[PDB]
Amino acid sequence: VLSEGEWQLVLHVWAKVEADVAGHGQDIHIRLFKSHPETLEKHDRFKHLKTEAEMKASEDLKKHGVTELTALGAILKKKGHHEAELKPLAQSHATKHKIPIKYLEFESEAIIHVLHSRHPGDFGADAQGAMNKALELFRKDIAAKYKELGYQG
Ligand code: HEM
Ligand SMILES: [Fe+2]
Repeated sequence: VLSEGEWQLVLHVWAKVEADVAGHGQDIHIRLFKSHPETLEKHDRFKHLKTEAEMKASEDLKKHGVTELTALGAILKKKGHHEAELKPLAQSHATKHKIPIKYLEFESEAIIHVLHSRHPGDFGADAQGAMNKALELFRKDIAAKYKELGYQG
């Protein structure tokens, strides 16, 4: 369980994300797609963007990142009481997009790296530790939802 203070650290750096959701989403995908090229294949519809500049210039990829980040933020704000919006997410990612939990750990690494690069003064050790906890709680719970629908994560 996260303590109240850890949820507050998570939501404090999240307010900084919400200052530029589109830019954060672009930077998280570029980082994810550079670190773990297998993960850009899964995003088959962006599979052909070759450079960071092309990635930034994609309004489609830009909107996609805002959609994912908006969904994650709504989850984080529930501070763990998030079953209701995990269910539709798990169903689409399990049965449609086919995303293993290790891809989710890859994306969490990219989130933590982008949040650190962009807001170090608002994202130090206690905060990164609280965000790692939040995202692993998200991974744990959705892994469970995966199983409930069949097919492992
Ligand atoms: C914080 C974790 C994530 C959240 C909250 C997020 C959420 C979303 C949402 C809300 C959508 C739009 C509706 C959908 O089709 O169900 C979406 C689509 C998608 N997501 Fe995720 N996602 C996450 C991580 C990932 C990861 C790790 C991958 C693959 C490495 C991924 C791949 C996809 C793909 C391929 C689609 C469809 C994109 C298309 O429309 O071109 N998702 N995701
Ligand atoms: Fe994505």
